[PDB]
Amino acid sequence: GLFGAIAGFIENGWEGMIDGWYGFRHQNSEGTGQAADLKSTQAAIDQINGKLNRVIEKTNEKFHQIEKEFSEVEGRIQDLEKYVEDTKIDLWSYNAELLVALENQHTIDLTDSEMNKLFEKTRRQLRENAEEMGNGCFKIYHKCDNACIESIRNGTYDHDVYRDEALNNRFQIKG
Amino acid sequence: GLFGAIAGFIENGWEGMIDGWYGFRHQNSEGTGQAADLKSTQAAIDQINGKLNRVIEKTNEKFHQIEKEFSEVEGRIQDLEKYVEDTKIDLWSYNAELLVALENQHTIDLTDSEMNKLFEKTRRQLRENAEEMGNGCFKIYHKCDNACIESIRNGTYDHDVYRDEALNNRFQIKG
Amino acid sequence: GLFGAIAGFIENGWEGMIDGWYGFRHQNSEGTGQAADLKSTQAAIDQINGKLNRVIEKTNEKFHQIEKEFSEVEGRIQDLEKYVEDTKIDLWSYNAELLVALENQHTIDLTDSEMNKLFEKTRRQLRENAEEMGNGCFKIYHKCDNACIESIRNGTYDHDVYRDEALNNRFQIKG
Amino acid sequence: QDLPGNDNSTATLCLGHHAVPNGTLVKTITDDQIEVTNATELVQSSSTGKICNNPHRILDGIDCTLIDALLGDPHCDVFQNETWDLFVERSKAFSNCYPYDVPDYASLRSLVASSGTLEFITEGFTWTGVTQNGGSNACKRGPGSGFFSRLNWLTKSGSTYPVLNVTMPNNDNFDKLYIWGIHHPSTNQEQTSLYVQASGRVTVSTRRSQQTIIPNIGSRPWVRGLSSRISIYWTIVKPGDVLVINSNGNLIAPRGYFKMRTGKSSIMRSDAPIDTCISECITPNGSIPNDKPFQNVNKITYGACPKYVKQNTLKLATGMRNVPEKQT
Amino acid sequence: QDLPGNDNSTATLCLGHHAVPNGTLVKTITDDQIEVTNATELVQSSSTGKICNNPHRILDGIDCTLIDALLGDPHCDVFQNETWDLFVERSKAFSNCYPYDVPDYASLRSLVASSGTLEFITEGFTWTGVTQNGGSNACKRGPGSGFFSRLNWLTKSGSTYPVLNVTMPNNDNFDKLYIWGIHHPSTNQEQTSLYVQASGRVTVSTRRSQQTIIPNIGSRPWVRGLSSRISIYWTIVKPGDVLVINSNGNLIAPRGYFKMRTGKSSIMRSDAPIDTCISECITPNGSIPNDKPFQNVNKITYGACPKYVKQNTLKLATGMRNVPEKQT
Amino acid sequence: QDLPGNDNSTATLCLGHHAVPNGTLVKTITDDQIEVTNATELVQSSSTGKICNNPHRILDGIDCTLIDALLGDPHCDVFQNETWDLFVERSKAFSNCYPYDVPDYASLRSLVASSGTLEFITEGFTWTGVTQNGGSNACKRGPGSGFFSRLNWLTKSGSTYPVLNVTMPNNDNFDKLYIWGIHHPSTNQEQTSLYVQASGRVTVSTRRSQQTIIPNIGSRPWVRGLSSRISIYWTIVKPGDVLVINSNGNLIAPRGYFKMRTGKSSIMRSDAPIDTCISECITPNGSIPNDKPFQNVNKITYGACPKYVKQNTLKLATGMRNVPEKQT
Ligand SMILES: CC(=O)N[C@H]1[C@H]([C@H](O)[C@H](O)CO)O[C@@](O[C@H]2[C@@H](O)[C@@H](CO)O[C@@H](O[C@H]3[C@H](O)[C@@H](O)[C@H](O)O[C@@H]3CO)[C@@H]2O)(C(=O)O)C[C@@H]1O
Ligand SMILES: CC(=O)N[C@H]1[C@H]([C@H](O)[C@H](O)CO)O[C@@](O[C@H]2[C@@H](O)[C@@H](CO)O[C@@H](O[C@H]3[C@H](O)[C@@H](O)[C@H](O)O[C@@H]3CO)[C@@H]2O)(C(=O)O)C[C@@H]1O
Ligand SMILES: CC(=O)N[C@H]1[C@H]([C@H](O)[C@H](O)CO)O[C@@](O[C@H]2[C@@H](O)[C@@H](CO)O[C@@H](O[C@H]3[C@H](O)[C@@H](O)[C@H](O)O[C@@H]3CO)[C@@H]2O)(C(=O)O)C[C@@H]1O
Ligand SMILES: CC(=O)N[C@H]1[C@H]([C@H](O)[C@H](O)CO)O[C@@](O[C@H]2[C@@H](O)[C@@H](CO)O[C@@H](O[C@H]3[C@H](O)[C@@H](O)[C@H](O)O[C@@H]3CO)[C@@H]2O)(C(=O)O)C[C@@H]1O
Ligand SMILES: CC(=O)N[C@H]1[C@H]([C@H](O)[C@H](O)CO)O[C@@](O[C@H]2[C@@H](O)[C@@H](CO)O[C@@H](O[C@H]3[C@H](O)[C@@H](O)[C@H](O)O[C@@H]3CO)[C@@H]2O)(C(=O)O)C[C@@H]1O
Ligand SMILES: CC(=O)N[C@H]1[C@H]([C@H](O)[C@H](O)CO)O[C@@](O[C@H]2[C@@H](O)[C@@H](CO)O[C@@H](O[C@H]3[C@H](O)[C@@H](O)[C@H](O)O[C@@H]3CO)[C@@H]2O)(C(=O)O)C[C@@H]1O
Ligand SMILES: *[C@@H]1O[C@H](CO)[C@@H](O[C@@H]2O[C@H](CO)[C@@H](O[C@@H]3O[C@H](CO)[C@@H](O)[C@H](O)[C@@H]3O)[C@H](O)[C@H]2NC(C)=O)[C@H](O)[C@H]1NC(C)=O
Ligand SMILES: *[C@@H]1O[C@H](CO)[C@@H](O[C@@H]2O[C@H](CO)[C@@H](O[C@@H]3O[C@H](CO)[C@@H](O)[C@H](O)[C@@H]3O)[C@H](O)[C@H]2NC(C)=O)[C@H](O)[C@H]1NC(C)=O
Ligand SMILES: *[C@@H]1O[C@H](CO)[C@@H](O[C@@H]2O[C@H](CO)[C@@H](O[C@@H]3O[C@H](CO)[C@@H](O)[C@H](O)[C@@H]3O)[C@H](O)[C@H]2NC(C)=O)[C@H](O)[C@H]1NC(C)=O
Ligand SMILES: *[C@@H]1O[C@H](CO)[C@@H](O)[C@H](O)[C@H]1NC(C)=O
Ligand SMILES: *[C@@H]1O[C@H](CO)[C@@H](O)[C@H](O)[C@H]1NC(C)=O
Ligand SMILES: *[C@@H]1O[C@H](CO)[C@@H](O)[C@H](O)[C@H]1NC(C)=O
Ligand SMILES: *[C@@H]1O[C@H](CO)[C@@H](O)[C@H](O)[C@H]1NC(C)=O
Ligand SMILES: *[C@@H]1O[C@H](CO)[C@@H](O)[C@H](O)[C@H]1NC(C)=O
Ligand SMILES: *[C@@H]1O[C@H](CO)[C@@H](O)[C@H](O)[C@H]1NC(C)=O
Ligand SMILES: *[C@@H]1O[C@H](CO)[C@@H](O)[C@H](O)[C@H]1NC(C)=O
Ligand SMILES: *[C@@H]1O[C@H](CO)[C@@H](O)[C@H](O)[C@H]1NC(C)=O
Ligand SMILES: *[C@@H]1O[C@H](CO)[C@@H](O)[C@H](O)[C@H]1NC(C)=O
Ligand SMILES: *[C@@H]1O[C@H](CO)[C@@H](O)[C@H](O)[C@H]1NC(C)=O
Ligand SMILES: *[C@@H]1O[C@H](CO)[C@@H](O)[C@H](O)[C@H]1NC(C)=O
Repeated sequence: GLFGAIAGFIENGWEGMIDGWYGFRHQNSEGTGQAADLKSTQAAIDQINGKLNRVIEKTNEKFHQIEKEFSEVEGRIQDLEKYVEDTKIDLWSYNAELLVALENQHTIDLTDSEMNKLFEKTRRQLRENAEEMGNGCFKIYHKCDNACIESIRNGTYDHDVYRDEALNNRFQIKG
Repeated sequence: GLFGAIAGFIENGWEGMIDGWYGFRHQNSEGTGQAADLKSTQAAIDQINGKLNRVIEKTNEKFHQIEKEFSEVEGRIQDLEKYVEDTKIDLWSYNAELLVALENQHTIDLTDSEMNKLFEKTRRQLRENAEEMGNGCFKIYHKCDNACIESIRNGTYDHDVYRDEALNNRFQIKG
Repeated sequence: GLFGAIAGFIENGWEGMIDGWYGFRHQNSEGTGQAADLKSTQAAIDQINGKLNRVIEKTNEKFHQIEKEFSEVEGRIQDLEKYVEDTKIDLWSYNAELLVALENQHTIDLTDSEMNKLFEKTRRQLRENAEEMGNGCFKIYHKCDNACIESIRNGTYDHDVYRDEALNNRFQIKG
Repeated sequence: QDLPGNDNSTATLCLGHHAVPNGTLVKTITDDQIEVTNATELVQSSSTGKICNNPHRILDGIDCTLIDALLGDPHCDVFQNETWDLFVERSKAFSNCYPYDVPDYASLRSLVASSGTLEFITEGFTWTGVTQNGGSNACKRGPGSGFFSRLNWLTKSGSTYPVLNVTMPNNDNFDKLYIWGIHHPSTNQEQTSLYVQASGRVTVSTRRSQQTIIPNIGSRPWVRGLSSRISIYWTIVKPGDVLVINSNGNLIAPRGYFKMRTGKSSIMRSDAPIDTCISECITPNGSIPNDKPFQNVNKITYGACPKYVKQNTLKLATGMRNVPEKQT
Repeated sequence: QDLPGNDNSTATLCLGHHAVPNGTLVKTITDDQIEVTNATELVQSSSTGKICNNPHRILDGIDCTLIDALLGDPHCDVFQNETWDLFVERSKAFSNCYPYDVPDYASLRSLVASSGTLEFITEGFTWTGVTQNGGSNACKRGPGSGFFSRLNWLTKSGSTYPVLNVTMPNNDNFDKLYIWGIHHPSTNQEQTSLYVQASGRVTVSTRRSQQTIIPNIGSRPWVRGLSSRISIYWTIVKPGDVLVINSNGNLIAPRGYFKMRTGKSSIMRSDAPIDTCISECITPNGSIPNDKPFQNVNKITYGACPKYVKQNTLKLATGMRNVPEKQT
Repeated sequence: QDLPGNDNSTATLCLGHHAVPNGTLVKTITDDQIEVTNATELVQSSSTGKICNNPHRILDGIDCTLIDALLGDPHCDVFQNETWDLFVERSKAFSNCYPYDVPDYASLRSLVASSGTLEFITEGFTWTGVTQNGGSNACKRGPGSGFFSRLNWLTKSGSTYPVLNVTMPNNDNFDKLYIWGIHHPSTNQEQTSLYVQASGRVTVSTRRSQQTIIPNIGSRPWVRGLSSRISIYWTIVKPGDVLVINSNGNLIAPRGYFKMRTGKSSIMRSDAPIDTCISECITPNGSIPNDKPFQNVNKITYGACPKYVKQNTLKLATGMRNVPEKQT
């Protein structure tokens, strides 16, 4: 949508991920692993539910109204009774049709947003120690065991601890 | 608009570009050149047309309705016939005026988005070999002939092929 | 909101800042200081005022209308007079409630946008001489006195002037 | 730091989002079928088919319409002094007493319908000089001839129908609804046989208003053996006002007043079954749940109901775009 | 990998977007003139000035209004049994037969207008004891005096106007519309010359209803030589019901029934030319194209038309912001 | 290049945004209380309690309703030929002349209300054979018996009430509104004492229409000593048309015409004080400022007013989210 992460730079979703809406897959010293991110999953869910509750906020109640069905033909007054109701129905139908259209558009952009925000958040954390491979995967340039991967995920990763190892691996090489 | 590329970090448009909506201009070892990007141009056009068709989706038809013009003065019932229509017209006029306002705001943000997405996409591709001069132009730090510029444009640019040349040019220098 | 700067990567606002809406706080070898950015402050204010004026654009005037209060019980025609007005009020109340809801959502995203755009603008300017600490603060890697901080703020900072000092401080170190 | 930290390996971390094999298409500002992870339906489009008898007071009219219940057609005597939040009128209802017509039937039905009560008070009208309690074989009450329970057909006594001039003060603190009528004879002979004068006249008035109706002699279609008709009229008398009924023939006199109230009561024509279940929204197709914001069951509703909409389905996306990883 | 790249140069790649010299201003949530690359108009604001005669059946009323066509004013005899999707009534239409008034003209015009047919069936009413086919010099049919083709003016026979009491059963499976009337004489002398009784009375009824009208003697303004008037009334008889016409003077009798239908027909007052072209939307200003969503031509419309709006222009941006490079 | 000389150091630059200690909660698409830096109220919810007498012409009816002012009840003689943008009717208004009723009071009040003028022109009607200027003790004009200033009660002269047949041509280029009426006697003896004929009749007509009303004898409730009533009727005569009044008894004759206009005038029932201040929007609760887009003061309004809404508060955020340093 607006941010270009979902159905954008992240090529596709993972049907495999069943424990949350956004998350990580790694490949490190002990192998490969997946894990849902629960903060962005909750952020997306809370917003969509907020949106959802506002739309289910109170049906107004109506009691005695006008007649809306007639068996004889009466002319002027009955023509107006029918017209008031038909122009009421068309106005409410328009409102329903535009309401879900705006809402839907916003939900796709909102979730695109959260994906991209998680990406940015992980980028910022990794600092000079990783490079964006451009498909939503960071190449981390230093030995990163499973506890290292877990510190990136739970947000305690200290970049300094690996900055020299990473900068050597990343730049120095032979050019 | 929301992303700050159009009429933002990209100082202005190019009246010169007549073959698409977004695109590249470059200067390299072999001379200078311009070229529209057709994927982002199509993305922006398809969205705007989708938007456009939904707005032209079926005029509802109406046959016998109420009278809306009168030559004599009748009082109570005619006062209501006139009031039902006038409050109908004001409600539909409001809807038209808010509909184009929302739509228009969204179109300027949507196209701002696509520009910025193309920028991001090119950034990601160039990897460690270029630097953002901050005006929507990347300074590429290695010899890049016309076929090199073409591979960035058509998305096949292999950054590795030039990473050492680029990293030398970019960092080493004298500090 | 959509960009994740306000109430996002920037942990909170500064009640201390009273001279504008967005701005800078710095710590260098001469001291510390704060200063509002007036371009982004004006951008945010102008948009919100534009939005505001369109909503206060002309009350339409109405003169003779229908009766909306009755003391005797009349049946069919009075039931319709009451129904036309009640369905009018509900339609206008719906419009007001959706209008402020859309508007408000947009205002929080629009201001989130401006914050993030100021951040991006400063990032682009600093080039290879600073690193994003991930909380909206750049670590500048070179001696930056108060006139240096002022040139970043007023947009005249020449990165080249400090590129070698910065690149040495930033990379070389011991890895 | 350490000493020569030499283990030059790398790691890869990829961010992503879920996808479901199934997915649901929803409409958007820019596309009208875009597939999302999940959506929810906002249009309620199906009734239970039964009118739940709770929380509102539903009064099933069975084979009486509300006006026959009001007038007191013999077969509707069940309904006297009854009350309701919603009177349900059935397609099968039938009238079976003296042929009558009501000039603004539509307003009288409305008026009573939303008052919500048929509570009748009898008042001591004194008709001097005429015969009371007239009835007819078309309005059989049991074995005998009868008439509407709430109306009183006056005819001549001996050889005279005097000019009736009665009054009934509204001394209470509420409005009083009076239902009265006039009898249109089939023949001039009938007019004189019953009311002596060859032209009746009924004038009912208060301080604020007056109605004078004059009968209309002539044959109408045989309805339950009769070509005559009576037409029904109504007068509301406000507190402190006074009713004066003045007639010189053909009057169908009131027996007292229905008391009017102000509430949430209304009437609904429906042949749906009433059932014991609790439901706030009633539609002539049966009750429907007001959990969704819009409904497509019926434009006629009573109670806390969703807004009727022309559309039968409107799905609100509740999840991200679905970009599957195959689709299995 | 590769060998010494002796020269080590740089390149510049810049991204950008188009701009047009011209551009169009559009309204926004935050600005009300922002210039964009391109926009499209959503308000249709101009008619062709001609009513296209396709796809709907347009019936040009020429100098007849629909009620005169219905009653059968001589000069409107062209329209008998005609049909339409849209009857167009012209400002120039004129009546030119016996002076009449129609108590609820507005509903009778509506009623007929949306039925969409003037198909008349003649039925065998038998008036015994009166003279039929009365006409007048104000309703000239050819050289002679005449009257509305669909009505039948009865007067006395010799020295008597008996009490007419006729019946006509609706045995078909459709509704039958009957148009009848009453003649109001100018003088009491006129009343007796034509109908003998000094006070007429017309009662038309079915099982469901009745109307009794009594004439009103007195001079009105001279209209085509006459101070008298006839007033028009209508009765619909449903399948299985029965019409009973009972009168004792002043009746203008029906000659049969117009048959009613249910369709998309309506009436429109317009002096726009009809032309041969196909257009779904008709406005009294002429047909307009329903390609745009909203229109500002006229609030009166028939067919698939854009929603009328107060605004005369609403531009939907279809392109990005226009940020050109030159000066102004 | 630039030569550092000696210092080796770093700086920190942080970007941020303001926050306020206080803050205001606003509704959103996704949350319904989110706190923002600042908001503004869009619902005007309070009146000044006084109707400003500027810029519209407010006419305070004091203790006259507009129909009594029109008819010319003695105590309303203040209002003759008066004009208004808004006639304010007070709860205290009372009638104090001959008991009258107006069949479509509601339309006559509307009709006059929006014409905005009570300018009366007297025309030379010549009633030959009847007594003019009748009045009553229930409509005291000063010490004497009187009647409505704009109506003329005719009674017999000597022993005859002839058949009145008068005409008044509309020769001017504007519509003329005529207010006339009929007197309903309490007794047949009264009918003959005043109008000789035992049954009156009033027929008022133009080329386009006619009304015939026949009186209705009978007792109504004593109102200012009387059981009789007069009912008010109105006829508009268009340019080039002609009024013909024809009666044979019980006519309350017009004395000329009110002239009608077309404007922005209307009527409002309110007991709010009029005051000297300028305000475009009037509500029966007093004037309200139309600076905000919506109002919750009253659904009845006159002038440039905000749209009435059910909500009493709707705040539009005018600032960013409030994320304070300590708490809120
Ligand atoms: C949806 C619909 O059917 N609307 C009808 C209504 C309903 O039938 C009615 O409201 C049910 O309560 O009837 C309307 O017509 C009535 C009207 O013609 C009056 C006379 O003016 O008569 C009613 O029928 C009577 C009949 O005349 C009596 O002899 C009999 O004793 O009772 C009958 C009713 O049960 C007509 O129904 C209406 O005005 O309300 C026409 C609507 O189109
Ligand atoms: C927009 C508009 O002009 N509305 C008028 C209509 C139209 O003129 C009419 O619908 C065209 O079909 O007329 C309304 O008034 C009619 C009403 O006064 C009746 C009598 O109650 O008479 C009509 O004129 C007759 C005239 O009386 C006959 O003598 C003559 O033979 O034919 C004339 C019609 O052609 C009035 O037009 C209406 O109620 O429909 C008033 C609307 O304001
Ligand atoms: C909100 C409201 O009160 N609506 C009433 C109105 C208003 O009272 C009226 O518009 C004020 O101008 O009155 C309505 O009823 C009137 C109606 O019954 C007619 C007769 O058909 O009489 C009016 O009262 C008269 C009374 O009959 C006269 O004897 C007396 O000289 O003057 C009185 C008026 O001042 C009733 O008010 C109406 O139809 O307009 C009923 C609304 O519910
Ligand atoms: C208070 C009272 O008078 N009750 C009478 C009624 C009324 O006289 C009658 O409703 C006035 O409209 O009449 C009752 O007898 C009538 C009944 O037998 C019917 C059945 O058809 O016929 C009436 O006489 C008819 C006669 O049968 C027809 O053939 C003829 O063409 O016309 C006559 C018109 O009067 C009877 O009067 C009744 O039960 O309705 C007896 C009540 O006690
Ligand atoms: C069935 C029938 O009676 N046809 C007559 C009609 C009717 O008698 C008449 O329409 C009833 O309203 O009258 C016809 O003659 C009338 C015609 O000559 C007009 C022309 O003005 O005058 C009528 O008499 C007038 C008289 O001319 C006036 O000066 C006088 O003041 O009043 C008289 C009122 O009766 C003629 O009756 C006709 O053509 O309309 C002849 C039809 O055959
Ligand atoms: C033009 C004219 O006739 N003015 C008379 C009126 C009218 O005669 C009267 O309004 C017709 O409705 O009558 C005036 O006197 C009446 C007045 O004294 C009232 C007071 O109650 O009484 C009327 O007679 C009553 C009588 O008082 C009752 O007890 C009895 O039951 O009925 C009688 C019915 O006529 C007086 O006629 C008047 O002031 O209104 C005198 C006017 O000059
Ligand atoms: C005026 O004309 C009408 C219509 O012609 C006459 O109505 C008809 O009157 C007869 C005799 O009363 C009715 O007959 C009875 O009908 C029932 C049902 O069919 C049947 O059981 C009886 O044995 C008898 O046939 C007839 O139904 C009735 N028809 C209609 C449509 O109402 C009326 O009598 C005439 N009146 C006068 C005074 O001339
Ligand atoms: C009742 O009063 C009305 C109005 O005064 C009388 O109407 C007028 O009657 C005369 C004679 O019939 C009409 O004369 C006609 O004038 C036309 C030209 O406009 C002429 O061509 C005819 O030959 C005829 O002479 C006059 O037009 C008519 N005016 C109006 C406004 O209707 C009516 O005659 C009186 N009736 C009685 C019984 O007193
Ligand atoms: C028809 O019946 C009505 C109601 O019974 C009669 O009305 C009443 O008539 C009397 C005598 O005219 C009225 O009395 C007067 O009342 C005033 C006020 O108290 C008083 O000042 C007089 O001295 C006298 O007592 C009474 O108010 C009136 N009541 C009503 C409700 O209108 C009417 O008179 C009867 N008419 C005939 C011809 O029988
Ligand atoms: C983050 O992960 C590391 C490795 O599992 C662990 O030591 C640390 O405590 C974790 N912190 C949190 C907040 O989970
Ligand atoms: C991209 O450009 C290079 C140079 O023109 C060419 O060899 C390559 O095949 C192009 N790829 C595509 C998909 O156009
Ligand atoms: C920016 O700041 C520097 C240091 O104060 C100053 O020399 C320069 O002129 C400033 N430029 C502007 C446009 O304020
Ligand atoms: C789809 O959305 C609705 C509303 O949020 C929710 O009740 C439902 O459980 C969702 N489906 C799944 C599989 O989460
Ligand atoms: C509800 O009832 C109406 C009329 O009885 C019928 O046409 C409609 O289709 C029904 N809809 C549903 C959902 O039952
Ligand atoms: C402007 O937009 C409309 C609708 O998308 C399109 O038909 C028209 O061709 C556009 N103009 C140009 C120059 O592309
Ligand atoms: C009108 O149509 C009917 C029905 O077919 C027909 O019998 C009648 O004679 C037609 N009359 C004319 C004048 O066309
Ligand atoms: C259409 O017709 C109406 C009334 O005939 C006129 O006032 C209006 O201005 C016309 N508008 C157009 C676009 O023709
Ligand atoms: C809050 O917003 C309104 C409208 O923009 C403005 O008048 C008001 O001054 C604002 N409050 C502050 C403290 O800026
Ligand atoms: C009312 O205005 C008319 C028209 O100028 C005038 O002739 C008439 O005498 C005025 N009457 C009063 C009482 O002001
Ligand atoms: C305005 O007046 C109405 C009726 O007089 C009253 O119910 C309402 O509450 C009042 N509201 C205000 C804001 O004065």
